[PDB]
Amino acid sequence: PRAPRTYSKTYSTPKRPYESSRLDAELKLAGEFGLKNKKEIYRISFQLSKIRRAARDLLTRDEKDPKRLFEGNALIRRLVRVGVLSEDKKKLDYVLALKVEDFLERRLQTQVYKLGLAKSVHHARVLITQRHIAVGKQIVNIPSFMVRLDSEKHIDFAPTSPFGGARPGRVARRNAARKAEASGE
Amino acid sequence: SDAVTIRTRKVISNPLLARKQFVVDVLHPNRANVSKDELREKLAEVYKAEKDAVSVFGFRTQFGGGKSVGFGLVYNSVAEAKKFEPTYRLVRYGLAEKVEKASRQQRKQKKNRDKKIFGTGKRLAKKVARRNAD
Amino acid sequence: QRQTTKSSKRYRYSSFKARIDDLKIEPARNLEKRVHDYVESSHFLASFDQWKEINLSAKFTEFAAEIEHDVQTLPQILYHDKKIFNSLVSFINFHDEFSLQPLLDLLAQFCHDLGPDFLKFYEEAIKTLINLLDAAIEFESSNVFEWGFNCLAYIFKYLSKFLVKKLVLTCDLLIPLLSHSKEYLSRFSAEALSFLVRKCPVSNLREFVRSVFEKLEGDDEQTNLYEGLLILFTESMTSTQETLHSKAKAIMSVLLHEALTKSSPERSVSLLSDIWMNISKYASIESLLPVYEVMYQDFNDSLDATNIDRILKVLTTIVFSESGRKIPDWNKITILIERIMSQSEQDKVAFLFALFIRNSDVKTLTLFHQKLFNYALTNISDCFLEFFQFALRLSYERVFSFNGLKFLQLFLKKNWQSQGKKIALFFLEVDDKPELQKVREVNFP
Amino acid sequence: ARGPKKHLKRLAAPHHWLLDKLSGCYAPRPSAGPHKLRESLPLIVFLRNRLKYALNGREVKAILMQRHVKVDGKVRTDTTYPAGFMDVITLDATNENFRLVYDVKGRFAVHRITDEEASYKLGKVKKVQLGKKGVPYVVTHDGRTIRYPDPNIKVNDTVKIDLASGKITDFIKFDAGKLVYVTGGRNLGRIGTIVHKERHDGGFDLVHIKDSLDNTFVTRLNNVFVIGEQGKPYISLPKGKGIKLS
Amino acid sequence: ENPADKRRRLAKQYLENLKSEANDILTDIIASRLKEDVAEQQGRVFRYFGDKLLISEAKQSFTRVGENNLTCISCFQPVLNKYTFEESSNGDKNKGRLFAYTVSKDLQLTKYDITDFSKRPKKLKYAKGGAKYIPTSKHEYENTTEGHYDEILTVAASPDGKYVVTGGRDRKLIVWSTESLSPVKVIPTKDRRGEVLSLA
RNA sequence: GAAACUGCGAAUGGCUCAUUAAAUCAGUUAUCGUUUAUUUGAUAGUUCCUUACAUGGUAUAACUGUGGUAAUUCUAGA
Repeated sequence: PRAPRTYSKTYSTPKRPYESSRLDAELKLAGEFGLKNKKEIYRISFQLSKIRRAARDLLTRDEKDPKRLFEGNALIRRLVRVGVLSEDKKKLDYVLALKVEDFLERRLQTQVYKLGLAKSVHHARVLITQRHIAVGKQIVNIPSFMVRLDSEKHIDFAPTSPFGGARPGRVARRNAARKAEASGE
Repeated sequence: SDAVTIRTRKVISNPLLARKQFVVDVLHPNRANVSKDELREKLAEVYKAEKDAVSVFGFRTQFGGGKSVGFGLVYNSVAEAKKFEPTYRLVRYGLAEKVEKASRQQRKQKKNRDKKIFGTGKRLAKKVARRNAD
Repeated sequence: QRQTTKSSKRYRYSSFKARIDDLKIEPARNLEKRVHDYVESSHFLASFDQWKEINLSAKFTEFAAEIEHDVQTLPQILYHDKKIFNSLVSFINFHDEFSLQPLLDLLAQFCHDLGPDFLKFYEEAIKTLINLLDAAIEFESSNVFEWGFNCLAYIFKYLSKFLVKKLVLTCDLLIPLLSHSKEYLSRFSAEALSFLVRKCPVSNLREFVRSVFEKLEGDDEQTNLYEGLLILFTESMTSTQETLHSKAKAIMSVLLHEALTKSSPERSVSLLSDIWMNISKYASIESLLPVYEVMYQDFNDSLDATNIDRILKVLTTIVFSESGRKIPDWNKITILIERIMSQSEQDKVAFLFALFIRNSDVKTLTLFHQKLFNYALTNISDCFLEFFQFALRLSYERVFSFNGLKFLQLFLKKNWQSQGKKIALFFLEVDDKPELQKVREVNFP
Repeated sequence: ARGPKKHLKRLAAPHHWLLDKLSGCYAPRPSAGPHKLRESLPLIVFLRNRLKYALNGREVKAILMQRHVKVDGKVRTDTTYPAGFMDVITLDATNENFRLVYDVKGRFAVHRITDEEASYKLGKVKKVQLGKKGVPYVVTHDGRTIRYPDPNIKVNDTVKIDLASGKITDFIKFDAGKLVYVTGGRNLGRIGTIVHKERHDGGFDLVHIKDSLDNTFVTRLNNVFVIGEQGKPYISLPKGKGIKLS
Repeated sequence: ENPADKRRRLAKQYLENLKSEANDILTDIIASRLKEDVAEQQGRVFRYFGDKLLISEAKQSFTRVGENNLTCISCFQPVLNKYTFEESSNGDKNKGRLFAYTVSKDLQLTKYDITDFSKRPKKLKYAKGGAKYIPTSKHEYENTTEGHYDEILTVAASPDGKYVVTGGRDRKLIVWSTESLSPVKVIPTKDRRGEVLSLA
């Protein structure tokens, strides 16, 4: 006796698990994008599979069908604002041409590494979770964050970081205390 | 350096319960979590009412700090504050008193026993006294 | 039996008359974070903004429209005073309960800003206030009364000096409210005028008290104005928590003088009696003392005139008030008694000695009883029996431990042929009471 | 179940109250009164959930007991009073009158209302009979009984009612070409003019209605409610004026 | 003796002045003047001298300055308050002394008097930054040396006349007390590329 | 304001799925075939009619007091 929350699984293991072309596919993806889990890859794979099934059904509908027009325009603007789809390809056909690398390229850790706040994809991952990179005004410590367009313009170091702001971290000021004390003695 | 800001939004003047009810934004950078006492002091300064009339509650600090958001009430007179505020929030502010009461278990147990006694009981007390005394 | 052991609960009922009887007036006795006293870009404008945010009513919304367009700054007030005042009075005359708290509040503040220029509106400001108060009676609202009389109190507070200088006109303006045929109108209007009179200095106070007593002879038939003055003066003197103050003693002096004047009304003397009764009941003796010395000194100043019965009146009041626990010095009282006896060289007289016997101290009765009874048998001859029965009924054992029997005997010896009927009536009365055994065993001529 | 129910779950509520599905387990079951269970708005759902003048049930009870709220001129202190349709709820300390009328989306829309319009109320004449001692009476759509009506007031009509006196100022006959408000089913909230009344004997009469953009729909007589003549409604219509668009 | 009475006195003096000036103009009007003095905070343009100006006869005057590449300027003008009635300026020597402050890439702050609209801006006082204020850490939040060491870029004079505040490429922001030009407080912008580009 | 009488609630809630295969239940009807506390709206001069209405009557509780039983939310007599 209350109303039950709605939950939902966010991924789905692919059809035939062990298939060497896909094993190497996941290897290349995880390596070049800094991921850690066939589960993260499957999360993106599931999202995109759902998207493309939506688009395909709309295509099979008739041109100018009201349902197609409404839902399709919604989907296209959602992807364009996510940044996956370029402006000039506002068509459900390019939606069908999307891919997993596009979604991973939108993830946050990739965007840090690209914009240069980090030196490697793993440096970037660590920073994000270390609470060093704030989007706009708001610290973000989720590496999967899918920056939008203007947001990817606004990423920076957080005003609390020893890197973009306040007093240096504990190791640095402990070392400083050590050196000042040793100079005193 | 450290300059707390108090600002209000969504002010709704509710004269039914004789108050103004609004939403408070507190900007604290390089600081944690401004106190409700200081919030009430400064809100009273701004709204020209008495710290006994002002009341705030429900303050949540956003992820990353520097800003917390809450709800606030500013009653028309300390009279109406005492008239309408809940006992618990008055108790928090020290306007009312904490009542002492037993636990729920003791209360319900005393209730059941007294349910088992009819009348005023004092003749029962005398009767058991003498029945033992025999 | 007023509600005295509060119920545990939180929302009681409190009917209208209960609220009003619990209501009082003084704001300085009251206190809180007053907005206008707080912020200072202009008092009227301060209250005006607070209220525009707080009050959401048709009349005040209209009024706020017009005036917020006009006023925003003190020079603008000073320039456009009349238009603002007419607007306020227009709405107050509209008499709308939801808008009156802001309208009256703004009126008080408007005077506060405009002080010594407000007098040219003062008269019809007050007219509008009294009309509002009677209409409020019609549509009972204790909140309305609280607001209205506080507006009056504040207007007096802000225009203290000028009103004090021209005091009596204020009393003429308020006399509808003062003598109004409703307890609480009398009560509240008198409390406001009480603040003002206590503020007033001595000379204008003398003029005022003369004028008001002659007004009392004007409304000799009326009693309402009478207790209106009663409650006014008594509050003006007792204003503090348990202790009247220096202005109160000056008030007592001026009233006592202007009642002892031979042109003063004897009903006014009764009024002073009542005031003293209330003060004696209220304050404590240590506080009362300077009043006592002032009164004794004033009696010593002017006891010697045809006002002797008047002095009797006031002194009977003093002795009866409550008791010796408020009486400082029965010895001084005795000095006054014998001095008045010498000056006299009647019924009030018997009443006075009876109260003296009942209420005075044994250590003074020891050395004054003899002269007291001699005074009785000398001056109040025919009434002495009146007296002695009255004393018996008040407190017999005091005279019995003292010499009731011997003085009764000697009175019988001195005179029996004038009022033997009265003597018989007295004895007829006293036979039944079993506490009068000594009176049964007195002797006869 | 052996008697009347006194509780209402939260999922089981009327949907048009817009009650969140997590704040609790129970919804205000509206007390018995003028309007039916499912087409009424209780005073707590109106004072707390719509007006946001309260934050609690205990705040709503404080307001009512302080005696501010009047539902059709009379002061109502029941916190689950079933305020219904075409109702007038006045909050004087705020100087507001509210006609409760439907929004296009189906839900009750607040409709701010002036004093001279809060003075009256429309009611759908719904049962005309001959009462005891031979006085005839009308029964409107919110319980109200009104005696000595005009003889020309027939079932399914509208009567404009002075609230201050419980009397009938005037009326409107149910004929084609009047303006119609709709109160049930898929189209509720849609105002149009009444084109045809297809009448079945023993079944349900249907009505064909046509809104200002000449879009036609078919509803039941149970759900039609006559408002005013063409182009002039007797009440003030909420914004959008009952036009469903894309 | 009372604050309310004092405010009444000042206001009535204001009215005496207004009536005298209205008579002067003569040789509605008072309400209009009061309404304008109000009308400042309602933000609609009211000051409509758009065409009363005499541009062709405007009197022009250059005044050379020593340092090179003046970057920016800020002028301070005392007004008279309308809530109270004292003045805008701070001290009592001033009594309506119009000031100007110029900041130059050469790291110079220069205050001039421009009170007289017929003589050249007179160079009252100045303060020059330079290299001796370079921070010894150079690599932290704290940047708080009491002077500029690079390219002062904007200046703004406080409307109450007590301070003037300058900022530039050194990523600092310094408030000076006006009279002695003395640096009273320094606030870093605490960002590696947080250069101040404008002040208002 | 304890006790007790009077009024109201205790028929809702919560729990389980044993029974039940045109039964339940689902959608759809009818009551011109019936009861309805409550809510809400209306609604009750009867002037007279042969020999207290400034307001009839008796009880009972709690209580005082006398008791019974191993014992219960037992209860007797006055």
